[PDB]
Amino acid sequence: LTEEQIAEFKEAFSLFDKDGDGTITTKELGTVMRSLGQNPTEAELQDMINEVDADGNGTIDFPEFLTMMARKMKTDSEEEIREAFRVFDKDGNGYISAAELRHVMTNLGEKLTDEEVDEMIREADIDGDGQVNYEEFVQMMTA
Amino acid sequence: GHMGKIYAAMMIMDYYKQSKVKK
Ligand SMILES: [Ca+2]
Ligand SMILES: [Ca+2]
Ligand SMILES: [Ca+2]
Ligand SMILES: [Ca+2]
Repeated sequence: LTEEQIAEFKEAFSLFDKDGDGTITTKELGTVMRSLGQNPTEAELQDMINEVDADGNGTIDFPEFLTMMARKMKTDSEEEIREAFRVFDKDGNGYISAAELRHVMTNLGEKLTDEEVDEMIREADIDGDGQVNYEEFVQMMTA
Repeated sequence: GHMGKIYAAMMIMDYYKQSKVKK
C-alpha cells in the first residue's frame, strides 16, 4: 500500500464524511446520492450502510468504508464506465479536456488546484495530445 | 491521484445499484 493510495482513500471518505466527524451517516450518504442524480429512500440508505456496518452501530467508519472501496466493479462496469465518459465529456467531442475534468471535480466538490487538474490529465494521457479519449479514460478508471 | 472522489462516486453508484438488486 502506497502513501498515494492512502491519499486516495482519504479523499474518497471525505466525499461522504461532510462534517468530518469520522463517520458516514445515512444523511451524508443521501446527500452524496442526491448530488449524483439519484433519490434513494431512507430504507435504501440504511441497506447500503448495513451491508458494510461490521459493528452494527448504524454508521460507517474508515475501515468499514475501505471494505466498500474494496468490493469489485468488477461484468457491468463497461457500461457504467461508458456512461461516466459521457458525463465527463460534456461537449461530447470524444475527448475530456482539463476544463471538463475541472467541472467534474467541482461537481464532486473540489475547487483546487489547476496544476493538479493538469496533472490528472497528464497522467491519464497516453498518446500525448493533452486530453483524455475514451480508451485512456477506461484505463484511468480501471487503475 | 485526486481520483478518490471519482472512484467513490463510481463505487457508490454501483453500490446503490447493487443495493437494489440485493433486496
Ligand atoms: Ca460525518
Ligand atoms: Ca459502523
Ligand atoms: Ca470534450
Ligand atoms: Ca490523450
